[PDB]
Amino acid sequence: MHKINKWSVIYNINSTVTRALRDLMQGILQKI
Amino acid sequence: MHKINKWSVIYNINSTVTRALRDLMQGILQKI
Amino acid sequence: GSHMMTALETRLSVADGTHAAALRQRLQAALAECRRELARGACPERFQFLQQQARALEGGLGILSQLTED
Amino acid sequence: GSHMMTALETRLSVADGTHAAALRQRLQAALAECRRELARGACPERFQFLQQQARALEGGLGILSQLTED
Amino acid sequence: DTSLIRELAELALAGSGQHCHEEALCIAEWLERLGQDEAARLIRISSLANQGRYQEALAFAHGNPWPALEPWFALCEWHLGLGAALDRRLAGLGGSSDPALADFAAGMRAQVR
Amino acid sequence: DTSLIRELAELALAGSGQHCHEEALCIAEWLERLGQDEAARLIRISSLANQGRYQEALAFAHGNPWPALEPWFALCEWHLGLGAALDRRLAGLGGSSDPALADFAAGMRAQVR
Ligand code: NI
Ligand code: NI
Ligand code: NI
Ligand code: NI
Ligand code: NI
Ligand code: NI
Repeated sequence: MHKINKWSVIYNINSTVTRALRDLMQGILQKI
Repeated sequence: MHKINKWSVIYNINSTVTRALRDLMQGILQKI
Repeated sequence: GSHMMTALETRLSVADGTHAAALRQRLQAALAECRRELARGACPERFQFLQQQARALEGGLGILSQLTED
Repeated sequence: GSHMMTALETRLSVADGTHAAALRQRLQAALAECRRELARGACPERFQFLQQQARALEGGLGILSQLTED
Repeated sequence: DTSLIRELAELALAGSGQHCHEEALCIAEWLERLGQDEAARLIRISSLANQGRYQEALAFAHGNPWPALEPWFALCEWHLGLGAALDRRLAGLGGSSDPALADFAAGMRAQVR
Repeated sequence: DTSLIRELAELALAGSGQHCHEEALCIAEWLERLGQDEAARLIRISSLANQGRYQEALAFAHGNPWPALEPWFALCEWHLGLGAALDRRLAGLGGSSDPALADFAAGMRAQVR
């Protein structure tokens, strides 16, 4: 369990939910 | 019916579906 | 849309129109170079190319104005 | 992720690493100016500021290398 | 310039949904001269579909080589009331390896069917 | 430079999900010096949550002024097995006027509850 997955916080979270999360991340970055 | 809505093609389409569509649009624009 | 159909629109929804003003200047600068080169004469192939480029730039300025108008 | 968690990664997934090479050069140029200014001396406030800036730039180069390594 | 080519393509896409059709079209034609065919095709289709010119947008579905454009053809079929064609297209997109295409298809089927 | 500030913030976010934690952190600290607090906070939280340091990421939930960061706290509560706290946070986000927040909440509740 010592090898951590990339983006482990959303490992197993489905694409619909991660897409909404990406939408929010990009909204923060685009405001810079 | 002569006054066309902005983004009329997805008028009434829900946010989950339009978000997937936006994801695909951005994927095309980011490859330029 | 109610809340930005594109990344550019989010960029432009920012308080100080720093991005919009900057983009407008770059488009205007490119359109002026384009008109200067057309004025010098250009071969026919280059001329059709430059005209399409000028119209694309004029279209960009026109869309930017509509996206940022209060 | 399997398919790009960020817009930048999509930009970088493009065949000719034109964007990656360009970004790397801009980061390296900014890091070199930063090191040159540190070398001249800077007051203490500016020094702490420049060091944080240099580390941010070195971090950016390190992330870019990992994002683009084959 | 490439940074500006991308910004003009984004302006055209944003504009295609806000009644700037002539402007979007001029940009798409120029993008095609530059070889940015997929982006030009996206803009052309969005502009036509957003004007309600569904049949003309659908002329591009024939042999369409860019899967990311498929949702636009499903939307066109939907507004034209072509229920069975819509259902076949959505069923096809359902198995896409691109999660956005698969989610668009499952979501539209769910909202529409 | 502003174009580069945005690119460094994007590099930090991409890096926070690919084990470049020290790098992401240096960028977040610098973004805070520049006043880009919301973006710095996003990077800090993503980096901590992606390292499994859920409790430290959750220290930022207290009085959190940026609703777009709320999904990260729900994810932290989820991995920490804090079921009731997770459910209250999701119920709160459900009524958000930001469709992405509302969809994230409804989707996670559906997948998790
Ligand atoms: Ni292990
Ligand atoms: Ni009417
Ligand atoms: Ni041209
Ligand atoms: Ni002209
Ligand atoms: Ni600094
Ligand atoms: Ni240094």
